[PDB]
Amino acid sequence: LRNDFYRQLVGKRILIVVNYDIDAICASRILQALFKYDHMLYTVVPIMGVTGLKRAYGEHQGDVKYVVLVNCGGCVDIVELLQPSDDVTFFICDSHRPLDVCNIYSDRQVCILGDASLEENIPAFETIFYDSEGEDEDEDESSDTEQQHDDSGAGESDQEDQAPRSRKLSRLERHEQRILKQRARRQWESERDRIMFEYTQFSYYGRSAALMVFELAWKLSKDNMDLLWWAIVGITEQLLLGKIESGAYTLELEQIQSHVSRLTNKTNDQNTMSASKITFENDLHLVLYRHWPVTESMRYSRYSSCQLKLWTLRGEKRLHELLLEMGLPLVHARQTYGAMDLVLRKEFFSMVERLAEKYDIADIVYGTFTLSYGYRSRYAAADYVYALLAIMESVKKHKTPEDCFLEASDALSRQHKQLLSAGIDQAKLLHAAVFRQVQSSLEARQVHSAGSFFYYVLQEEHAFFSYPYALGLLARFLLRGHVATSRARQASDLPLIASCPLNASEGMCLLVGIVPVREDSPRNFFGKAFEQAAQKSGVALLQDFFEPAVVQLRQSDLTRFLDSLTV
Amino acid sequence: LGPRTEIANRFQSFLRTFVDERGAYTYRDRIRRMCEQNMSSFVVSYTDLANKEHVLAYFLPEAPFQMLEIFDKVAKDMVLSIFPTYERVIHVRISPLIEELRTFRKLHLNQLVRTLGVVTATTGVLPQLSVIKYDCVKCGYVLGPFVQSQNTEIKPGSCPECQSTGPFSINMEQTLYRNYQKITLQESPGRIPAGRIPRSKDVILLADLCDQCKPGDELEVTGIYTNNYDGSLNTDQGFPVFATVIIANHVVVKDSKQVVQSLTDE
Repeated sequence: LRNDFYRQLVGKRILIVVNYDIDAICASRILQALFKYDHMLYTVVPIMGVTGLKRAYGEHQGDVKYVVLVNCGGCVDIVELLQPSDDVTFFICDSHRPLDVCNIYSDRQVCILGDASLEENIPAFETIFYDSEGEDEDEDESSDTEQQHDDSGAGESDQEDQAPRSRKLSRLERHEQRILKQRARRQWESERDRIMFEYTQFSYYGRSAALMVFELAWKLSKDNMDLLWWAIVGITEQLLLGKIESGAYTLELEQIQSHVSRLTNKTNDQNTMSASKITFENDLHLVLYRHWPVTESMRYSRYSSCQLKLWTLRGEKRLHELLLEMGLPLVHARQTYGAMDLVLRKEFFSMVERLAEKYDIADIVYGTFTLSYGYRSRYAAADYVYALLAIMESVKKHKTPEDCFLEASDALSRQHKQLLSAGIDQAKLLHAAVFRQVQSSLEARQVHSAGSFFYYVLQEEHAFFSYPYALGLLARFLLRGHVATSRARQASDLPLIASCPLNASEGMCLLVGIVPVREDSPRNFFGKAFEQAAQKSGVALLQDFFEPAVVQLRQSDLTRFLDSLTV
Repeated sequence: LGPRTEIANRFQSFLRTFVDERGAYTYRDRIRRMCEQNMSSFVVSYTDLANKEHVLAYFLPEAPFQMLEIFDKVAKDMVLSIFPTYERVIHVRISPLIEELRTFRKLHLNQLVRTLGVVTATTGVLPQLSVIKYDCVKCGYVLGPFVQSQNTEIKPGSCPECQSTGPFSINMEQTLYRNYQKITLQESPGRIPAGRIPRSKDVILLADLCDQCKPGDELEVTGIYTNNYDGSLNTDQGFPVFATVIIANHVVVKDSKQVVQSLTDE
């Protein structure tokens, strides 16, 4: 809580705007407003990894006491990181769930926004940072160390019955004096059945970046309805169960309903031009449903493509034969929905909810929003994150990537929209350059069993996919095709690998991988799994990214690495 | 008419119930195939028609035109009763016993016919009509005769625009068309009866049967023999100026320069 600490927020600070994300700029660009509200001058930062972290703060070495932590924290006992932390406060609103308690405890310059269903790490700092064996933090027979040292009385301290602390078992003797180590490893390790089961099994994330910030500012008599749309960007970034597990998807159908079915600054005069009060609507999260013809969707939909095999023609025979039950035209089924005749686009959605009942794809419809600025338009709630990431363009001019991070922050203004359609120049063509090796894949059958998973690697770059995140998508695009449709469950469901050719960046074998179908809540051991081969051997490995699921090799230090990675 | 009572019933008795070849006769699926193909050219074979009712050969050619309309209406009444869905966006075909050039004759007019030919140079494509709207000069109210009308007049002074408008006006709007391109016929140099007169005759096709022909190339047609609407009628010279016209129902390839083997595979 900071209803009290926000009262403190006057003196100098840094609002770093945390590592690569949608949600950051959503949950920060709000705050360039609030700072000019309370008359605060500011400074904000691009982060791509721990590289950026001190390479810049080493340039900003003050004692600036009010400091942020979002999308970060699972990196260092960050006093170990920022040793110039003496009393310089940090601020926690991070979504990275698995973090170390060393930054929770020693709670000098950190603030716990803590409420959760995990009472499993209670003394984990009281032993882990407290114990050791073959330990020197003790007295000795020598007359030099017969003084009050940091007598931790622990697995740090003596094993000759000179130690105040360690009331856990007997100190005179259990069966001998030296059984202290035995119980120390027992107590150390027997919980590492759970502790090292934490942080060495998988990784996943928490919650929002500005939902609290809405509620923080909800008290401030602030009906900045615009900011709600800024908010939902971060919501449907990863509340979407199509990407990341929410559950609260179906339980904030109450809350934000309880927000905005409640919150109505105009019950009487809301039907006019600028930013009419919003709606919730039961809609899709379909592949860019609105602005281009159906025949873009009916191919480019994974939820169609998962169940129907549409890269080939039987899908299309299945397609149109299901358009029998609608009896849609075809010319109209190849122009933009918004451009079609009108009773069709109007009437269209109403029947699809019901006459998708029988054709294996019933779960295309979800809950969403929709609103505008004026009368040029009706932008769409879900139709916004995807044009953004066309500006996350992996140009190697050395100027674009940092600077285009700034353009994003200039993007979500009402004033700045000419740029915005440029994404749509870029986005769709990506989305159908998607197939550009897929049907070359499913028929080449470039899926590799590779033991206890499924496995793929690409060996030729895309200027598109130099940029990293689509690597996950293509991985998420195909195993449905052959691996999930021509098989039984025993021979189908296993996770996958997805390599990234850096045909330009000197050769370093970038990669991501993902779980099998219908195993989502089974969080990915890939949170650690790639440490398997690396922990054993490791060869020039990197974890320079903030992300867990992310790596970087050499051109040729991947196969024997992968051979170690068999397990 | 009376007998058409039976015909529609007899049609609907087979287009989705009579079957050969171990079930699921195509007609039950052909309709929807063409429907999902936006094509509108349901095809038949007289063989299976004959397998159903061989009475379908001799109350027919008293007027083969009524057979096709009576079939087109079964179509419409089968399409939208089952697919009212796609009702906001027919003709049929037959395609099997050969007759020869210069064997159609005086007697082979306007009957069940199956006939052949070859292509040469001809004209482009153009549209035709179906429907009667002309009126609006006095009162010009909406009257609306109840048919698309081919060659029909009444011409009263009484017609429902205050039963008026003995004088006349004309519309240039709300007016159905249907493309059409003319042919030229030719006959084969394989089947020559030794240098007889060279075949070329007035023969016709229609909107859907269009934009496919090519010179000195061949296509077998169902075809049915008629004459020009008026071949030079006046008390006149020592001969009438008569030609005679044929018109296309189904066009069925004679060349097949592409893949030639239908359902050799061994």
